[PDB]
Amino acid sequence: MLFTSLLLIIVYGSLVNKSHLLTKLINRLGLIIIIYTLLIHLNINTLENLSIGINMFNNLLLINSFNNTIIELILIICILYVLLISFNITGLSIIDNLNYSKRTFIVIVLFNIIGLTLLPLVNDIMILFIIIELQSYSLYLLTAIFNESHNSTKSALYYFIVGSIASFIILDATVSIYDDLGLTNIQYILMYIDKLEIFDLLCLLFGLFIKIGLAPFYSYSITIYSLSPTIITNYISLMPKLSILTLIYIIMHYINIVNNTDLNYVISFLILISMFIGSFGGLNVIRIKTLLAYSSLLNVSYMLLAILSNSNESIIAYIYYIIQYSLTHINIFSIILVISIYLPIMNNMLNVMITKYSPIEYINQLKNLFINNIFIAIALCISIFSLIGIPPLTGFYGKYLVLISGLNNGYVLLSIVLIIASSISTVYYATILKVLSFDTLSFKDIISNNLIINTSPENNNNEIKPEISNVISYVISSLTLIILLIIIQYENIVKGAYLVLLYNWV
Amino acid sequence: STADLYGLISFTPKRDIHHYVIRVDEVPGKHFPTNTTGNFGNTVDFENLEPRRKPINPYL
Amino acid sequence: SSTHTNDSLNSSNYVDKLKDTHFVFENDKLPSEIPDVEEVGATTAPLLSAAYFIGAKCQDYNDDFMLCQKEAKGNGPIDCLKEGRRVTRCASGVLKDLNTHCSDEFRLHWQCLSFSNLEYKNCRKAESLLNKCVFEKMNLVKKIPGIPEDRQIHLKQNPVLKPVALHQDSEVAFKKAQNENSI
Amino acid sequence: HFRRLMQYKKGSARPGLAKYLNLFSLSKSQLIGFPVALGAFSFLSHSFANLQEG
Amino acid sequence: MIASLAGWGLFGVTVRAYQQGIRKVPFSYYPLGYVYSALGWVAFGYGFNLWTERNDKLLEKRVEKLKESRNLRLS
Amino acid sequence: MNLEILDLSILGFYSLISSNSFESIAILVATIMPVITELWYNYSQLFALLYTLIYVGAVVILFVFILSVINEKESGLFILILVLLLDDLDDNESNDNDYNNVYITDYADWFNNYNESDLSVIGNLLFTEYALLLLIISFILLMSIIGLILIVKKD
Amino acid sequence: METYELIDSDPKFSRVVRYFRPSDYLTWALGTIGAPGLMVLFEKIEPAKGNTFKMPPPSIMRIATTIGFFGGFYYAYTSSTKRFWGYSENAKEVAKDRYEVKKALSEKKSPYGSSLLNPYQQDMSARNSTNSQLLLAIFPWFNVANHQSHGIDLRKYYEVRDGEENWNFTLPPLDQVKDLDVAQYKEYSNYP
Amino acid sequence: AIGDYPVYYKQPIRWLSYHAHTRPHVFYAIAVAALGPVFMMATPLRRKFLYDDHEPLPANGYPLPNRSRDKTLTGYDD
Amino acid sequence: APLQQVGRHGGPNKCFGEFQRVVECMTNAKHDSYEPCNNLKNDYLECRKHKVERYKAFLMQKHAEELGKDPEEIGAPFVRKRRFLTSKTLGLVDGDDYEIGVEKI
Ligand SMILES: CCCCCCCCCCCCCCCCCC(=O)OC[C@H](COP(=O)(O)OCCN)OC(=O)CCCCCCCCCCCCCCCCC
Ligand SMILES: CCCCCCCCCCCCCCCCCC(=O)OC[C@H](COP(=O)(O)OCCN)OC(=O)CCCCCCCCCCCCCCCCC
Ligand SMILES: CCCCCCCCCCCC(=O)OC[C@H](COP(=O)(O)OCC[N+](C)(C)C)OC(=O)CCCCCCCCCCC
Ligand SMILES: CCCCCCCCCCCC(=O)OC[C@H](COP(=O)(O)OCC[N+](C)(C)C)OC(=O)CCCCCCCCCCC
Repeated sequence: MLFTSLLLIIVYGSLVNKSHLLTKLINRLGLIIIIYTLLIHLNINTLENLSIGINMFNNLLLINSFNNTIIELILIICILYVLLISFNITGLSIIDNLNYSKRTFIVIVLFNIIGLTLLPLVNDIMILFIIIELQSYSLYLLTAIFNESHNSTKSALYYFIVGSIASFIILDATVSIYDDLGLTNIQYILMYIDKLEIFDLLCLLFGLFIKIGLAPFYSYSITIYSLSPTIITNYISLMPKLSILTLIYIIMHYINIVNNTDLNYVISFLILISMFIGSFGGLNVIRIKTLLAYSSLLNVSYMLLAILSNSNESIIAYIYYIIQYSLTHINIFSIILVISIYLPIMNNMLNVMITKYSPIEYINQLKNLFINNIFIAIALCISIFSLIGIPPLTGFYGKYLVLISGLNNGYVLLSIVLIIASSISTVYYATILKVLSFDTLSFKDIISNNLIINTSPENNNNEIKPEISNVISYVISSLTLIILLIIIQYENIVKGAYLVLLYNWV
Repeated sequence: STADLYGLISFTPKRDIHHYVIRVDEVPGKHFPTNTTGNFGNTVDFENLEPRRKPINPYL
Repeated sequence: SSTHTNDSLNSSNYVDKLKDTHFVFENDKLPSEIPDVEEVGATTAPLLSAAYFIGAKCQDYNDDFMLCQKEAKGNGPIDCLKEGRRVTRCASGVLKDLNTHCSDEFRLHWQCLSFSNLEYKNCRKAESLLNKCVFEKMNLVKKIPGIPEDRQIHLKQNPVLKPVALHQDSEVAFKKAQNENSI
Repeated sequence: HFRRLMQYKKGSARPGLAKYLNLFSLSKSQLIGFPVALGAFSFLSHSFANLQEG
Repeated sequence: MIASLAGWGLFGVTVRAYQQGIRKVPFSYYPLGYVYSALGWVAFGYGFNLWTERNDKLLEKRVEKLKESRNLRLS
Repeated sequence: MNLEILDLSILGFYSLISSNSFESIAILVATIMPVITELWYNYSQLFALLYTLIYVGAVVILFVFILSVINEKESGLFILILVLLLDDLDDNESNDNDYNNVYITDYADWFNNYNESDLSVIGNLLFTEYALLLLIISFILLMSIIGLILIVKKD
Repeated sequence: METYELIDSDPKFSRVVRYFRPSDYLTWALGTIGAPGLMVLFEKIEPAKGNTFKMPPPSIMRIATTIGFFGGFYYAYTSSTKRFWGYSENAKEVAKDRYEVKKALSEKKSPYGSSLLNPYQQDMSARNSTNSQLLLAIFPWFNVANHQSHGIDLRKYYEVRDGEENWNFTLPPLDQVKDLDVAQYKEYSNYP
Repeated sequence: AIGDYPVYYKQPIRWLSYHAHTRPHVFYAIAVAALGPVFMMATPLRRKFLYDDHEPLPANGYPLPNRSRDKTLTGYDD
Repeated sequence: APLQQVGRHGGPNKCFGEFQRVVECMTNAKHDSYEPCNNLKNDYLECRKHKVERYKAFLMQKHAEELGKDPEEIGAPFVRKRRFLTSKTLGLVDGDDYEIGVEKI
């Protein structure tokens, strides 16, 4: 349904006249295609039947209940992202018309969802390399979709080079595996899981570690995320980790058969180093996207401890964490795409150049959001409080579940560092909350009419004029209450994760 | 009861190079694109093939 | 197919230099416990000429030699040494017969094969004479399994693909039989 | 160090290349101090392991 | 079971009520909005309870096998 | 006199000293040619010709095509030979000594009366066994056609 | 675990369409008219430009109907497939399937149909299209070949169940059924 | 409509004529290409009216008789 | 299951038989563990690289060195240039030692 509709959108888009209304309407055709895909997927795919694991397409693709969880999650998060490009994020024509200037935006996104959803299912080194390129090529194109922008093109060039080296490392590990065994199917390799150099699978992981931005490779991800348009950074900083971390978990599932300790020490060396950089790095930053880039690295460090431990509680910790972290990430970026309407306008010093690609770029552009919109400020406060790990939000249960998996497997050193690194990172999450509210009472009664939102035309002066569009507001509210009120249905959700199996059985 | 149920689910059986799940349901090489009978090294017979190890569905 | 291998002669001496190929002999003959057989001495062209008469005469032994390979279950070379000598003796029997019954008809045909790139399509005039001679003096016939008798290729009166150049000894011998035999 | 010296010779006027090469450069003391410390670290770590019987 | 969908619907009313504040509009604006947001989450709430009841049936059967395995371990 | 060593030493000498982009594109052509020639002899003649048809004929002349577009603007003999000599000493890619000093053969057999080229088998499997790999590739090619036009086309 | 009888592990494409229930056609119809409606519903939710409802141009509604025409069929195709695999209610199809196969064996024809594909091509085709409906939400792939790896035992079509003996079908031994693996390798053991 | 561009779903016949006059480089490339798959569909017609498909080649190795080894096989012995 | 180790002619190659015997043992249902198949796994790796057999050749080379056995009398005769596979070397009755024709077949 995804592939067939993609061809129809490719042909149709190249026929009709270049205009914003038609570009925005085609973006609403893709929102249907992704919705239709989820209905067909959930219809045939069930947890109860995919438990054993089912080979598809001459064993090239293997699907089980652990992979199947993430495909539905990926489809869901791709619906919430397409809602941004398909509806108004602000309603001001100047800021919004950027999302509709490109007709191939939705096509490239639909290309990536095919790439993302097939990566966890791969079961052959021949198709592992092909699928990882299909996902990797789609990201470079999306990073350069705004080809007029100098920073966007400079980022895609940086992205392509780093990913090309990353893909070469992945390709070289598979070749080395084929050299030793002569087999391509992953199941056939499992028969020789004790007879092959287990470090050649680690060389495979080193390639997948680059693509998720893990230190010492973290440098490029921070640069890329702080240069792309905020609508682009909202996608490329979350989606690759959804499908690669699922793949990394499976590869580590096979690896722990021989339980090689040297493999675990090197990965612990990278997890430990990344927590240090992910925490101390964000202390001295001014750009919000650079801040969320360091925040992303720290959460990936937590999620690797659940992957590295790889027990029965590690499935629960990973499955829960990857879901709550995606909703938190969408909620935060959606707010940053909206609160740009409250920016002031000059009528000077420090010569800060703002562009239509990142209207909100600095942390102090969040100033006085407690005054301009109190309800959305709390939503950003609740979201940041989840990242801090304050209970009983979603973020606490992610760290609590990760700690169970980590300590149950003897990772005492990493468990303590993650709890040190969490507190160090609380400093720079607290700065976002300091900027949001702390200067409320001095600014309470101010004469503000130079905001960007004050350039909106007055329609009637009799009817009520809401400040924020309908769809984006409903998404922000829904994900803010889900983050806040997870305590109500937490027991059902966690018991719904006990059933996700990866060859546990009995 | 909750402490009992969690103790059952959280437990992870030990896996070594002796017991682990391999998802191959059949022996390849019954038919080849050409020259199916090579040096006759295919000692495996498919007429009297022993039953394979079928997977366990813990929800059935 | 001219792919390089590690089992026979390759394309050029530059392949040998890269691989550092040594062409190794083994003087040791077979042990006396295995009774000796007289190996077939025919070259490529005579064998391709008499291939269908070896198939007609040694059909039972060839099938039995192969069935020993199928049921040896990987130990084929060692457990079919006795059944592999019947085939060698049977095939030597046919080539010895053609040399003592149809020496000129046989030689004419495989000289044609050595003249026309070892292709059966180019030597039908010589081949038809050899088949007719073999039938009367040894009762062997050429049959291609899997098709009706009326639709065998070598009996095709007007073939679509014909030799570009004629074999003089074939055309001369053919028209002589058009007088000796087609009375 | 010698390998990074060859990269210095190839490109010197370029600002970005010397920007990154300077970060990795080790002072003449560090090129001597670092190997001694690790050699001292490995000797003292192993030696104290035998004294403690573990 | 209606009370379970009652709670889910009341969560639907809260989201629409929380949407008004973000948009900065009076909480009585467009009263049909609260019905649509309520019914949307009752549809979600209806399915969510189906999913959890399905989990109970699956988890009871899996635990039947896990108890047997523990007894073999505890021998 | 395995002269394939001398071709790469010259190649390894010019890779250390190349300055402009003309020489950088020359290192590419000077590397494929030893790759093609060492594949023509020894291992695989089919993939020597596929490399020439696909790399030289398709992706190499694209480099020089864009170099004319991009721009054309703008060490010591002791260190180079010292580095090249040091690079020259240790050339054993693997440390299985017996695997590198002991020769092997294969035994041929006559069981394969349907002899056809490798490209016959590769097509036999790519268009039947792994038809998903073939179909994804045409999908990756399709995305590039869209991907090139969105990146480069102005309006 | 709702398990039923496994009619066919790899149901053929023409069979899956011929087994649509009336409700399956309804889903195909609903999917066809749902996609154009979803475009209208979004405009009612929020106009694309301006602040007031404006019907989307007819060209978008035609491409929307096509996209929902395949999506509706794909949902219909997968739902019909679950019955064959046994994941869903298949009692109605089991009798319908048994009637066709018992009739087919009776005429000495193969239940699976004659095939242009050789033995390797038949088995290779089965590998590609078996369990391929699980990713039918991503890209399409259908079993359009008359192969023989359907995951059933043809012995189970000999025994008579309730309400079947009245059909009075005569079933020969499988060794005499045309185009079956148990009836082909009579001359050579590697050629059918 | 003396020269208007035809609408395909209202004037199918005239729509092709517009493209068979103004775009001969597209119309006949599609017309030639479709004649291949069309001819493939008419293969069953040829089977029932012209001639059957040939027998498949013996490209599976040596044809092994489907039986047990002969027990009375003699001759050509040592 | 997917085909692995396909020869250059479409049939099973040298080491396919060993790999197939491994799959039969691993996917068998009468095995409690994977211990019985451990020897079959070695044979498949052995068939491909001959590492153990090359090692055995190394000792027989090294043992003869420590005993003084003459390599030319323990080893097998060989020819390095294909043009000098002459009929004198091949053992033909009246064969010359003149080189053979390996120009064009
Ligand atoms: C052998 C080649 C040289 C060494 C390369 C080491 C590679 C591995 C490093 C992993 C992290 C990659 C860091 C990025 C590359 C850094 C390269 C570098 O050294 O640049 C120098 C930089 C500071 O440069 P600067 O000293 O100001 O200028 C020198 C003037 N000549 O110095 C730095 O910024 C380096 C510090 C970066 C952060 C590293 C800290 C990692 C955390 C380790 C402590 C963990 C503590 C956890 C507690 C429990 C465990 C004890
Ligand atoms: C049939 C022979 C064809 C080759 C004739 C030229 C042979 C001269 C040696 C160059 C080829 C050696 C292979 C390594 C590439 C080295 C390229 C290079 O570094 O520049 C060489 C050439 C002359 O410049 P030079 O003085 O040597 O260097 C400093 C100049 N600032 O700088 C130039 O770019 C001048 C124009 C030379 C263009 C040559 C194009 C690259 C070579 C492709 C053809 C040969 C393919 C490689 C075959 C040998 C591989 C080892
Ligand atoms: C401006 C306002 C500020 C905040 C004010 C507080 C609002 C409180 C609302 C009360 C609602 C109520 O009562 O919910 C009651 C209902 C139904 O409960 P039940 O039938 O017993 O289900 C069982 C509940 N157990 C376990 C308590 C018995 O649960 C809900 O819907 C839960 C809320 C949704 C949380 C998100 C989880 C689902 C999404 C999964 C994706 C990760
Ligand atoms: C079976 C139950 C289905 C319920 C309906 C679902 C579709 C919603 C469309 C209704 C019609 C409409 O959009 O009506 C329009 C209204 C009001 O818009 P407004 O903000 O006042 O705009 C101004 C309106 N003027 C122009 C009159 C001034 O929009 C809504 O209230 C949207 C409610 C949010 C969607 C709820 C979905 C919840 C998803 C939960 C699953 C995860």
